[PDB]
Amino acid sequence: LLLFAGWLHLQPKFSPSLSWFKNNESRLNHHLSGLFGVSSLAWTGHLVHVAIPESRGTHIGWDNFLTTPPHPDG
Amino acid sequence: KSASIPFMPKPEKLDGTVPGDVGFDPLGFSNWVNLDFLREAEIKHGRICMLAVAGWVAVDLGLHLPGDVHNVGSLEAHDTAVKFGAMSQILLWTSIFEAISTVGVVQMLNGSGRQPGYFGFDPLNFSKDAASKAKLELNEIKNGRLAMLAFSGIVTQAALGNDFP
Amino acid sequence: FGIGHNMKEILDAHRPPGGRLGAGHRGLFDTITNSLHMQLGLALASLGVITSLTAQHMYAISPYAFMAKDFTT
Amino acid sequence: TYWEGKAPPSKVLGPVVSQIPSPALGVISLICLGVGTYSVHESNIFHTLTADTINPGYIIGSLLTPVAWGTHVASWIQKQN
Amino acid sequence: MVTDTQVFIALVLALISALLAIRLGTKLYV
Amino acid sequence: MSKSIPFIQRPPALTGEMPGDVGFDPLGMSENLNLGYMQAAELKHCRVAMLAVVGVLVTQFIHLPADQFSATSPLDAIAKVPLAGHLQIFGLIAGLEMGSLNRTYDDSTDAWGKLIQDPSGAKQFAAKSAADKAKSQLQEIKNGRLAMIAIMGMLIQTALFGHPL
Ligand code: CLA
Ligand code: CLA
Repeated sequence: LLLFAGWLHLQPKFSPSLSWFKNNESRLNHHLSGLFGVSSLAWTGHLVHVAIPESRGTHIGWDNFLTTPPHPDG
Repeated sequence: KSASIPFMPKPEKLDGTVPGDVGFDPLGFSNWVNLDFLREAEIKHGRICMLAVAGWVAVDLGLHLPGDVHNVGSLEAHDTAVKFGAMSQILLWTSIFEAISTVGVVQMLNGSGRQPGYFGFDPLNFSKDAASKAKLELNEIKNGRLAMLAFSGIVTQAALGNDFP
Repeated sequence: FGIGHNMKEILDAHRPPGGRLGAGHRGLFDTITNSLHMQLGLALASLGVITSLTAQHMYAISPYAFMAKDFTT
Repeated sequence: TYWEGKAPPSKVLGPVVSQIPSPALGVISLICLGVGTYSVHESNIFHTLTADTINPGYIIGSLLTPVAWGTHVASWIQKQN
Repeated sequence: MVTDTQVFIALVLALISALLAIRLGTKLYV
Repeated sequence: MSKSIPFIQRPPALTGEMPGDVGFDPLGMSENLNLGYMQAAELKHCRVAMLAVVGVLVTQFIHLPADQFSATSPLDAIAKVPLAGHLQIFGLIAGLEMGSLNRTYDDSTDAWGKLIQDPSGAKQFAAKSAADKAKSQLQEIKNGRLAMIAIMGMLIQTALFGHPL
């Protein structure tokens, strides 16, 4: 997917304009809240849903992670 | 020079053109913030409080349907509606509307020119039909202010017993 | 969206009145945004500090189960 | 917003703060500092913080201290002129 | 315990990715 | 402006040439995204979603004679059909998409010219008048934009509450 995206963003109609690259404010906002924060939120979600139950002997996987809440109170 | 408080000079930024103007800015809040933002906040608070007062009275007197009927007094309604999920739904929809209103108000304060507390919501066209919508706008603001005070009261009164008046 | 900080103003505004920093940070916004080498160097330096920090902290504060007994790793 | 002299222009404070007179900012900063210090002292200094002692009010008050510093700087900037 | 089918489909997806890499590089255009 | 949202300025980038345009973009994404590709993607989503809705609704009452085709809910159905059939349909769709590839990423053609066209349907559209062309295009866009939310709600309801109803 990333290789395809790299090819795609070299097409004339998809190549981002120069002003887009130098949009410092939006880049910082997204790469802080999105790339760092949401990513960390997703990782802690993984730890709560998968890592911790797996460490406590409970098998959580894609086939059963939607019906077994990580905490009994939920 | 102010109609409400004659000790203070006529507050700046309150030209009198705005409906409901009684020149009441004793702490000079209007000078601090862009006036249209404050007007939108006032109108939104007033509308929400009108709805809240009507809901409080109606719930205290009448109840919708089973489950909703069991809870009775509005004090123990936030909890119950949380339990059976109504609060989540209304939160979701109000959040969607508010999120769109974010860009709506961002357009304002930037020169878009949207009237404070203005949307396209006039299905019956009361103000659209009437050239003199000033009466309607003033009435909305005043009844909303009364609703704000009344809801504040009702809540702080029922939180201390006092049964129902 | 109206709300937020504009970084050029921040950089231009931080010039102590004592004058010990001269013109302060005036003109740094343009140099950083227009120069890829400066921001590349900043990113490389921060990444190097973080790599050193990971090296220093993983050994002292073991994050992985049963590591610190696999000495070679 | 580059400024020389001894006091920055009010526009550095932003659209809202720049319009607030100095005494208002001073009183607000004093209130904020008092509340923040009192909150930070009540929990974790005068009382040990536990799992079941997390008061949201004290957290907000503690966060209010940097607001107090910012408001006191803004009050000085407004005072110089 | 990965079966031969798993290895084969991994190889197929790797071949697709390799072709995409070929095309991307070609498009970087020397 | 912005017929769809009365209180937001009409998004600058978009203009009526695109069928289904009502100036809805509140986030101003239209100024950053290739609108031709976005229109093509939206149209493909519309057609896929409409087919999915009709399929789930028809399947909800009758099925093919085979027992393993007798699954009642969409999710149980995907779980029950053997892998061979899924691979077969996927291969058909993959062939169609690979055929579509070269035409999709052009820029001298409209969205309807990008997605593969049924020769009978394309000929019928070409024989149609320009006004009727636009009318039919708008019809398709709107019916499909309803069908997308329809299918999303359908699948979410099936997953959460058992049956898609
Ligand atoms: C939420 C939205 C979002 C997201 C997710 C991203 C994400 C990304 N952007 Mg994009 N970008 C955005 C919005 C976003 N951007 C916007 C709005 C703009 C317009 C201004 C741009 C403009 C832009 C440009 C111009 C470029 C990117 C690039 C990148 C990539 C940076 C390289 C990388 O792999 O990250 C690294 C990701 C991390 C999570 C690492 C975090 C760093 C810390 C130090 C690591 C620590 C992690 C942990 C503690 C270590 C343990 C892990 C270990 C056990 C494995 C990344 C995929 C660059 C790129 O490579 O393009 C493909 C690039 O050139 N972006
Ligand atoms: C992170 C690694 C990396 C990346 C992203 C790039 C990226 C780039 N390089 Mg640089 N380069 C690198 C490493 C890298 N290079 C190294 C290590 C060297 C040697 C020191 C060079 C030397 C170099 C030169 C001399 C030039 C570039 C050029 C380029 C550009 C396009 C080249 C291209 O793909 O054309 C198309 C190439 C291909 C499509 C070939 C792809 C290779 C395929 C995937 C190999 C697959 C074989 C497979 C493993 C076989 C297994 C079979 C098995 C079953 C037996 C692009 C900017 C050119 C450029 O743009 O200059 C401005 C250029 O002139 N590079």
